[PDB]
Amino acid sequence: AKLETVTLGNIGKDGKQTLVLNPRGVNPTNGVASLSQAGAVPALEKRVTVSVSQPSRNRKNYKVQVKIQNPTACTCDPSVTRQAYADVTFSFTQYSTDEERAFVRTELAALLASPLLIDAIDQLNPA
Amino acid sequence: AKLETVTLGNIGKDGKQTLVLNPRGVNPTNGVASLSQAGAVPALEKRVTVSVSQPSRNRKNYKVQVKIQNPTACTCDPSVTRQAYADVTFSFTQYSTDEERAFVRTELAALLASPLLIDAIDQLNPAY
Amino acid sequence: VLTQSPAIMSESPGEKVTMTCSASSSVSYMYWYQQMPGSSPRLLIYDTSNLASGVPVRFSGSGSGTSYSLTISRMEAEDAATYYCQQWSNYPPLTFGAGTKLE
Amino acid sequence: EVQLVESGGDLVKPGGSLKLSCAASGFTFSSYGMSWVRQTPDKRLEWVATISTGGSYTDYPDSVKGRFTISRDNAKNTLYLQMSSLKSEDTAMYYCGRTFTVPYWYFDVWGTGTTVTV
Repeated sequence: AKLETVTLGNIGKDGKQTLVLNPRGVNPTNGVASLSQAGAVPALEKRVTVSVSQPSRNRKNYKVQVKIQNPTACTCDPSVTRQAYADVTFSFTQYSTDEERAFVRTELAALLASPLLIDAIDQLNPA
Repeated sequence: AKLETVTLGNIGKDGKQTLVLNPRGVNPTNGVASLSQAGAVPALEKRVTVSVSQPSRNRKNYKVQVKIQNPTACTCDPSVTRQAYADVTFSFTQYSTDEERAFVRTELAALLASPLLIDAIDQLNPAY
Repeated sequence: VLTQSPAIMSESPGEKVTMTCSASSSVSYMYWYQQMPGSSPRLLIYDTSNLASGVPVRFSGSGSGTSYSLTISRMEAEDAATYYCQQWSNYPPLTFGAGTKLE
Repeated sequence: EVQLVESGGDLVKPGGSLKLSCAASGFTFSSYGMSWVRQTPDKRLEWVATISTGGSYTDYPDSVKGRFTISRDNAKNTLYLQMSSLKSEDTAMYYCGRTFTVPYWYFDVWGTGTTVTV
C-alpha cells in the first residue's frame, strides 16, 4: 500500500489532541519506511517508522518493526529535553497463516485499551 | 490496578472470536506478571506478560514491556509446532509527565488499526 | 449488526428523560448523532464515555454490554427532533439504527 | 469547516449516468478521510462509499460492491462519486461526510446534502 498521509484524531487522555503525518520517502539503505509530522525543525518532529525484513537464510524468520519516538521541547530557540521511545517488534514463521497474524495484531491492539494496561502505562504501578 | 480476569471482544477479521484471560500470578524471579487462556491444557494457550521496571544504575529511564506470544498446534495429545512472538517496549524518563505517556500509548493503539499497518501485518507488503 | 431503539417519546420541558438502544450482538463502541429538524446532523459523545464535541456539558451517556444510557440533563428546552444511533463492531459494514422523536 | 455538496442529481431514469461533487470552503482537504451517507427518505440511513486519504484505499458495503466508484483529487478541493446505474431504489437524498483517516469508523461534522430520485 502507498504510504499515504495518515492522521490521528481523538488521541490523548481526553481524546482531544489530533496530529497529522506526512510521508518522507523510504531509504534503500535498510528498507524501512518513515512518517513524520510537519514542523519548524526536524529535531522536534514526531516520527513514526515501519518496516518489514526479508527472511534471509541468516534469520529464516519474518520481522515487522514499528518505532514511535516523539520528543518534547521547552523554552532563544526551543531545544529537545526528553525522549519518549516506544517500539513494537513482531515475529512470524514461513508457514504461519493469516489467522495467527490477524489474531495477534488484533488482541494486542485491543489489549492496549484494557484497563490493566491503562493503569500500567499511566502511573507505572506494577501489576 | 491488580490482576483481574480480562475479557477481550471482537477479535479477528469477523470479530466473532472472543478471548477470555484469567491471571496466572506474578513470578518473583524478575517481577514479570503473566496471563493465560482459560480452558485448554497449559503449554497450548495464549500468553500475555506485562512488566514494569524501576530505574537502575545502568538503565536510568523507565522501561515497561508487554510480551505476547501464542502457538497453534496441529493433530494422543497435540504437539506444539510454531509460535508467533510479539513484544512491545516503551521508554520514559523520570521527568516525563502523564500526558505524554498517555498520548504515546493511545496513538500507538490507534496506529495498530491503520490501513497501512493492517496491510503490513495481515499480508507481508512493505510500505512503498 | 442489528440495532433498535424505542421511538416517539414526548417530554415536557425540565425533569429527566432517557432513551436507550438494543445490541443484538457484542459491540465495542456505540455512538449516536443528533439531527436537527432542518438538516445537517451533528456529533455528540462519540465515545460512549466522552462528553461531546460541541454539546455543552448537559448531554452525557454511559456504556455497557447492551444498554447505552444516553441520559439527557435536567434541562432539555428545544433539543428537539431525532437522535440516531451507530455502532462499530471492528469489521467494516456499518449499521446505524432507526430514529426517534422528541417534543 | 463549511462543507458544500451542491451538485446535480436531478431526477433521472433508472440508468444512472450522473455524478456528485463536494467542495470545502476553508477546510484543509489535503489529508482527511471522506465518506457518503445514504439516508433513506423516511427514517433510516446507511453507510456507503467510504475512502481514505491519498486516493489509494477505498471501501464499499456488500450491497453495492462493484457498482459504485469514487475518484478524488487534491486539486481544487473536490471529490467525485460515480452514480453508475440505479435499480429504481436508492431514490433518496445524499449526505457527504468527513472523518479522520484511522478512526475511519464514525464520521464528524458534515454540511448539508443534495437529493437524487429515480
